[PDB]
Amino acid sequence: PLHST
Amino acid sequence: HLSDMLQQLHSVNASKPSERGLVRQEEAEDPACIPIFWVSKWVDYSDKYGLGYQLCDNSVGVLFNDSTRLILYNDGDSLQYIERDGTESYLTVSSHPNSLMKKITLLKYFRNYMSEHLLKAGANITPREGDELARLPYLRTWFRTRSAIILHLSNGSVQINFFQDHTKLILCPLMAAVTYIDEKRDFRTYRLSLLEEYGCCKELASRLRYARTMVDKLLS
Repeated sequence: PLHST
Repeated sequence: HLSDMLQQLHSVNASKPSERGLVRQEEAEDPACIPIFWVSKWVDYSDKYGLGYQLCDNSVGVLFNDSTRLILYNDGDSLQYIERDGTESYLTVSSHPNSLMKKITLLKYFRNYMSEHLLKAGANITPREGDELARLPYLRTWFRTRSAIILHLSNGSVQINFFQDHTKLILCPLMAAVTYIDEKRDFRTYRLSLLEEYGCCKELASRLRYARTMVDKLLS
């Protein structure tokens, strides 16, 4: 992933 | 204090906490050790610019690819810039040197994006009432593995977010504590020395073994 949830 | 964290982790892990005949993990919780700060959101745009993040007080930061940082306080204007060698200056989004224009624009875009997207880790914990301009920790370094993102803050804390199951550790070498955020978003802070005494479940024990490997990478 390139960002958090 | 990464060396202190390594000592604390080596010690708990050598004690084999999930092989206690009776695991009493609950006795190791200490709410007074709860961390003040952790990373609530993050955006990896490191292919071009850097790593943007939000702390749990809603402040924002960016660790740019050139090892400089901008920290936007939760008042939305007050700003700290950290140069490569760590030199700190104070300014605002409203009044800044022209040389910082591009970085400030980038900060604004990261801020906007994390204002509009993503969940806040630790959202169940009461928002702190305290000095909103007291010096914020900043992201000293970060890296990713196949399994996790590792975030090292200037106050010594190390946060590890596991991608697959959304579980997280927030390790503080000053409190000598670990906060575990589990798959149901329960948020519990444990003293590492008491995990030695009382044990812990295999899930937390496994994550603490991984944590030690990550702290070793940070020290390298």
